[PDB]
Amino acid sequence: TTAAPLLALLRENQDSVKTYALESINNVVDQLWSEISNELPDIEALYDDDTFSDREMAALIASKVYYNLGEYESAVKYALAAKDRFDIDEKSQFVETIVSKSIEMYVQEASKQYTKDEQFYTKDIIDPKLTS
Amino acid sequence: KTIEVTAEINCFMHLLVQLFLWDSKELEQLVEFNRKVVIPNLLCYYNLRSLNLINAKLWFYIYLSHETLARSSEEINSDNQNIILRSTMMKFLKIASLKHDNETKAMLINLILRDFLNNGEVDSASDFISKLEYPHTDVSSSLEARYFFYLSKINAIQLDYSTANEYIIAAIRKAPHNSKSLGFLQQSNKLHCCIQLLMGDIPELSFFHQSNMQKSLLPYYHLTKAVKLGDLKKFTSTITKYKQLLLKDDTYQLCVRLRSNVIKTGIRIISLTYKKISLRDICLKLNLDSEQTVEYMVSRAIRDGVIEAKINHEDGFIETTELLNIYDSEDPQQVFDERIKFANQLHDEYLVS
Amino acid sequence: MPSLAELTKSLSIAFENGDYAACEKLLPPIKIELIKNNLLIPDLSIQNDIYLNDLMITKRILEVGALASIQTFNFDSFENYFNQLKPYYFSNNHKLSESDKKSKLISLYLLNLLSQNNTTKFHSELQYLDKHIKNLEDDSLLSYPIKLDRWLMEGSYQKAWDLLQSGSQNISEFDSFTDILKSAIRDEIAKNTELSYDFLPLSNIKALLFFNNEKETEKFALERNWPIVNSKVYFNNQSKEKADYEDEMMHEEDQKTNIIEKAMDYAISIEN
Repeated sequence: TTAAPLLALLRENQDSVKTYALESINNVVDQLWSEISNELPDIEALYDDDTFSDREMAALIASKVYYNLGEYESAVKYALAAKDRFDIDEKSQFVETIVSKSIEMYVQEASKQYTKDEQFYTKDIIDPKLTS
Repeated sequence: KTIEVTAEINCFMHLLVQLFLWDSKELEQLVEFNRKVVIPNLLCYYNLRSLNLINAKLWFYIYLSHETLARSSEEINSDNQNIILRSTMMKFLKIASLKHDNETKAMLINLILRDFLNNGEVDSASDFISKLEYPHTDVSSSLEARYFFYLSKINAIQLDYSTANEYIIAAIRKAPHNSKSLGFLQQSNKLHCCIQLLMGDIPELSFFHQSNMQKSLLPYYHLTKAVKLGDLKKFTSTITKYKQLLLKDDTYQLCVRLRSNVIKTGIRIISLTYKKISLRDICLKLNLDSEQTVEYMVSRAIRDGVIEAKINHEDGFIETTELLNIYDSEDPQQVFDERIKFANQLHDEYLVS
Repeated sequence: MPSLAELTKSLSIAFENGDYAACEKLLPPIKIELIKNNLLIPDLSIQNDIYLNDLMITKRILEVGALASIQTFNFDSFENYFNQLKPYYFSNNHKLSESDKKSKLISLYLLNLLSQNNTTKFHSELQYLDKHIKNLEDDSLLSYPIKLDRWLMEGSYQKAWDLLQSGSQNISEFDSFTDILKSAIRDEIAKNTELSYDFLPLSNIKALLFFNNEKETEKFALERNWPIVNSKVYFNNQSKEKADYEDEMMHEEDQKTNIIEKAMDYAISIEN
């Protein structure tokens, strides 16, 4: 169909419009991701902002959008950042694949970090979100 | 238990093929049951292996009857049915692999792409184009031809004539299997004929005599003559008469896009010629095209690349070069680069076989 | 129209009486009151537009907003309202969304696609409806953009100028789009002017460009690069001044060399 209606409202530029467009956006991101991709700059900007109220939902959407493109690490950054709305004791096929990718990423940092100091492990000193 | 579950899946597939037009009475009456067998995650349930015992062509036939506002009969006016189905096919793509299981993969992208072409936008199209490209050794001859058929239509809209020209020619090659001697061949043929006209002109119909009905052949002859004579009046009339065909294909835009080529072709036929060219002689030629805009049309011609010529309007005479002599324009170099690609690419696949 | 004591009714009446500036301020708080609730959409529960919280509230506000957005001269705002409204009509929902206001809205959408400088997008929108040929001919309003596009397709600088000026809607709210459109054309003719030049009179360039001021033309002749003496424009030949050129950026033989040299190294690697 079209996500062009939903996105029109995102550009109106207030709190209510951000939240409605977000909660709509979560449901059918995956099929309509194409259209949404162009507004991915607004979504990331909302991300590390809070002039609106949608941040953790914005990170969530962005993860879903990134996913559908084929940028898994990019999606992974934002899935983490979605924080309280992202949970690994809840599984969909989507969830399985980015937890998998989050471990790979963690593996990569850990190879490098062992060689560097062999008690890296005795503290967090790597990304907290990953560790969690 | 195991053997019985595989058997269970064969029986649902089988049932689903039977209850169509193919092997049973009328597809529309039957549609609701065909839809019950798909829907409540029995399609899902099929994941013993990949979808390649049921095919995109089949999912196409059930879904079109359900919904298209002309077979449904404006049954509903919403694409609620397709939105769930497109999502579910999208959901399959994620868990699909590309390296050795792209039998399910190409088929799902075919069904999704199709729906955009039926009703959607040419904007979102770009992502679907890039996703599609996956080996053409995994899918049947029938399935390869359909994949090319849809890809070629999509490429035409973007005005990539050349790419579609290659895919279409490959598409309709041989016939070890059906829908390359049937109705599907005629649909391909019409779209190929259109793409060549778009490039410049089609002036061969030798193949088409034998693989298309008489009703198609007449409109093919009328178009090629209009475009070759350059005559706009015959071309316009050809669209006017075969209005029913252009509507049918669902692409009345072609008429709008091609008409511009005809007026361009007319200006070309009589080349640049002599070193100075008289206004009158050219005026006569442009008068045919449009006769109260001699100076504007000739100006438009130069900017466009129909012609290149140099003008004085304080003398009102046209100056030209006439070039029929083909010195090097990177032309050996181009040959070599192309050949190293041609030899390697061909070479590797042939070697694997 | 007039208030029954509700936000849509107050907005309809406010638009009618002028007050286009008031309508722009108001539209935000009205959108917000809706925004919190399950609205903004015809919904997925729709079966008829008869009952509330469906298509009818959303459409009346959209039709008024688009029309307002042109008066106010906000093309951007207009893109948002167009973006909802075109899907309401037919792309997943119904076959109507739009009444007698339809013709005006659609005539503005055809011109908006044309004005962004895409024949291809203009054609795409028509195909999408599959209602193309009947709508485009029957409505008088629709028939001016199709005339415009046709004239674009054919060429006809002179025809195109004529359609645009002579029409009813140009006075109205095609007015808005006139400047965008004009800009598209003025760049096409300038690039044609240097390349097919060699000499031309100042009077000729004025007339072609359809300039209403002699002085404007002289500003414009200088602007493109074209140096002038009186009653004449002169050019630096056939490669300059408001083609690409008069802005010096191009002309080389090093890129070809590189590609040739890479092709050798790639050829060598295979053979041995």
